Amino acid sequence: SPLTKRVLRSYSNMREQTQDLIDEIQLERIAQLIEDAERIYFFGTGSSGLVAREMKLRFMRLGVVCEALTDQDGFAWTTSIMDENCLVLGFSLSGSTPSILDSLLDAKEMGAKTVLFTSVPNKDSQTYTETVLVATHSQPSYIQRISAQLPMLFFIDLIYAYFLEINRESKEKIFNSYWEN
Amino acid sequence: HSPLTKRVLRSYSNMREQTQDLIDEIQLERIAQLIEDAERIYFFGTGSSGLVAREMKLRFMRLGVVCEALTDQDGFAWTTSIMDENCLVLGFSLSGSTPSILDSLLDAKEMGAKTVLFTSVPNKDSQTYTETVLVATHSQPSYIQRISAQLPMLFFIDLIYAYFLEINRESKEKIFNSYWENKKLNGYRR
Amino acid sequence: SPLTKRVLRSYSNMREQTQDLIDEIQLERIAQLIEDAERIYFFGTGSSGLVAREMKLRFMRLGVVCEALTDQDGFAWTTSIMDENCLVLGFSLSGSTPSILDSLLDAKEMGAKTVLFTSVPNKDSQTYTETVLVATHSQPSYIQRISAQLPMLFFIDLIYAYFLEINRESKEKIFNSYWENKKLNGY
Amino acid sequence: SPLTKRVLRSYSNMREQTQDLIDEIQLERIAQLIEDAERIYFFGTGSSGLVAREMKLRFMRLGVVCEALTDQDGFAWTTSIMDENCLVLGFSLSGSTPSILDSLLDAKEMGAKTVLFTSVPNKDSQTYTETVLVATHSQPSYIQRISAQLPMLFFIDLIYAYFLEINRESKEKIFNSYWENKKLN
Ligand SMILES: CC(=O)N[C@H]1[C@@H](O)[C@H](O)[C@@H](COP(=O)(O)O)O[C@@H]1O
Ligand SMILES: CC(=O)N[C@H]1[C@@H](O)[C@H](O)[C@@H](COP(=O)(O)O)O[C@@H]1O
Ligand SMILES: CC(=O)N[C@H]1[C@@H](O)[C@H](O)[C@@H](COP(=O)(O)O)O[C@@H]1O
Ligand SMILES: CC(=O)N[C@H]1[C@@H](O)[C@H](O)[C@@H](COP(=O)(O)O)O[C@@H]1O
Ligand code: NA
Ligand code: NA
Ligand code: NA
Ligand code: NA
Repeated sequence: SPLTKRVLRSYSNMREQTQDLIDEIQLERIAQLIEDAERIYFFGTGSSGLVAREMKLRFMRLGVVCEALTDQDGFAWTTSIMDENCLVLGFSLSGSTPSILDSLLDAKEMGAKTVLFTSVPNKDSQTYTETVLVATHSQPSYIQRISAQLPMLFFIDLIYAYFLEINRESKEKIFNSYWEN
Repeated sequence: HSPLTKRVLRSYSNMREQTQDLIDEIQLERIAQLIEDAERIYFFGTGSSGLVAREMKLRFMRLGVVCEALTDQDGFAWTTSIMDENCLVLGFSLSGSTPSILDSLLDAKEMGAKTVLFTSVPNKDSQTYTETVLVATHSQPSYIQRISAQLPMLFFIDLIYAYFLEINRESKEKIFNSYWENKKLNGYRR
Repeated sequence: SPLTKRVLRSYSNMREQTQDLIDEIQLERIAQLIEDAERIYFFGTGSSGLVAREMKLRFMRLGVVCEALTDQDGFAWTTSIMDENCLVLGFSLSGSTPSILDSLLDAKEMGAKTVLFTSVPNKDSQTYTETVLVATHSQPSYIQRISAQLPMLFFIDLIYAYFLEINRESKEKIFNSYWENKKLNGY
Repeated sequence: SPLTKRVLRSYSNMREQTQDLIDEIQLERIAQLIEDAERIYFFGTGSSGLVAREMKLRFMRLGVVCEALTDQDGFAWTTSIMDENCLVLGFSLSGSTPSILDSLLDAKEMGAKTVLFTSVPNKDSQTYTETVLVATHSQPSYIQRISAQLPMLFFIDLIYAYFLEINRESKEKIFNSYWENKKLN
């Protein structure tokens, strides 16, 4: 079908793009930032808010003390209780959502480490501990683009893989207590 | 390149190939007319399947659809009690075994609503439902190494949405674009 | 203990003030607006978002087709699909949260009816369909106030009672269906 | 107007009952338990989940590290990461909602301290660190009852006030940081 083709092309295109963006040493660094962090936070709005919730679900099941926030007040009250043992991962596909960029800046002022995920090379000039570049959507118009989560989910999974192999014995045992009840 | 990076990327590409196989262009085209047809659309799911339900709500409301996503059983119960034949429920259960979802689809049918189930496991119990959409399985046998549980569903969501937007498009594109109108006080501008 | 007495005094004072604020005719009108509307929206942020969510829960069980939204994008996308048959209830205790005031102005431009709940009167609110005055708190310092939901819960409960007596038999049946032996998800 | 009086009587009745049920020493203890805890969890379903969400909002702004959980999957994954530095507050007005009773039991097994809030006493809550009795409602028919949050909000506000006075200076600094010139109010 012609519409079926557009969707599957958008999928393989961002697949094809994601291949070229992957910085494996950056991803293993982030996995280590998570392991070393005491408290970990995921910020995003809209569909990037859904990505942040997905991450909370998966890493909490490997034993991570974390929390997903998806609005401005939640960002403000949460950054006000961060310190140097915290890590914040911010998700913003455009790179331009002010609540996310401002909340990463607030977290940095409190000494937290910061990671921004975005499809737009940052203009902030290496302001955050890390900036993970994700695929851009192929479709030019917002209305026909595929799930905004997808560029982010790729890197979700990649970091998940690297993180699972740090201290896995302790993490597989936490994962499996769910089925064992 | 890395082995871990290697395992993740073939998980993605295998479900791209297995998805490619499972599509039924005409079933998804049908499911698209049911959303237009319904007056009230509900999306039900738990865990990661709830996140899929939340995303459908976000995308279809922006095309003008009256809809709501629910993600625990009490919301299923109270919501099904106000359904009628002009209601459509989409239920998401990758395992196909989550009782809260199967039971609330049975509940929705009782009220006369049309019903669609999304699952990686086929069955004959789902014959009760108006449609059953078959989605890709993951490939990692280890549940803990599987890639994100949303993905088999996001494919078919993207497919149905692609179809849905071409039904009565002018007015759906109007509603979508209003978020960027300069008059919209809570809009993107701000 | 004086702490204990201070908290309890806050609850008593709120209840006294609420009685002094009630306009029963207005509350009856608002009950009627809910019943007449085809779709009802509850808008709030922070503690006022929780108020909105509870109202959605209780009125859904009486058959109302309704939704609670608690952020700016939810407000914008929802107002863009409103019409003459919709009703928006906005909760802002301070009466000044811009997203809420703006969301009701956007709703009004789509033809929808609008109700603002606030503890701070204003002549700017003159533009909405109804303005419901709720109680202020009685602790001068914000950090010692009791829950910010409470002024609103009083009036939600008043509206609920008036509403339940409008075509009650049909609403009590929907509410009772949750306990029906046929109801699978139900307890 | 008989309606208006009924709703107001329900509020007054609950205030009067709440005062009779308060155990001031227990509340100070729970306030001290929250401070002493490293991580605090609030569990509730339905209206009791909104109560838990508001507790999270208010105690976080005083510097508490906490999270609210309002469904069964969330409870299990959270208990599987608890330990002795943890406190969980469980809200069940009926006292009989199984996901709440069970998961609090899981949490004690993990080493966590436990607090059930309920309006129905029971001897099989004697396994928890604390049981806070809250007020029942005063309407016979469930459909005519006031917000189900209210019995819990009374006691949450009591605990809040006790807690605010432990190390108040540092808590007021965190609370006020929301109004400092830093980004995102
Ligand atoms: C272009 C557009 O529609 N944006 C809306 C959402 O689709 C998006 O998910 C969210 C976060 O956007 P991000 O921060 O760029 O991810 O912002 C807006 O809600
Ligand atoms: C299936 C599983 O192992 N773990 C959780 C999620 O990953 C899952 O998405 C959801 C079940 O919903 P399902 O998709 O119908 O299975 O909740 C499960 O507890
Ligand atoms: C002063 C302050 O700290 N306000 C916060 C919340 O306590 C409040 O619930 C919300 C709603 O404000 P409202 O619109 O006046 O109800 O705004 C902020 O999130
Ligand atoms: C009797 C009834 O309708 N119960 C429903 C809710 O109103 C209640 O808020 C929740 C928690 O029950 P609780 O655990 O006793 O607080 O359970 C059910 O959703
Ligand atoms: Na695309
Ligand atoms: Na896979
Ligand atoms: Na007060
Ligand atoms: Na009552």
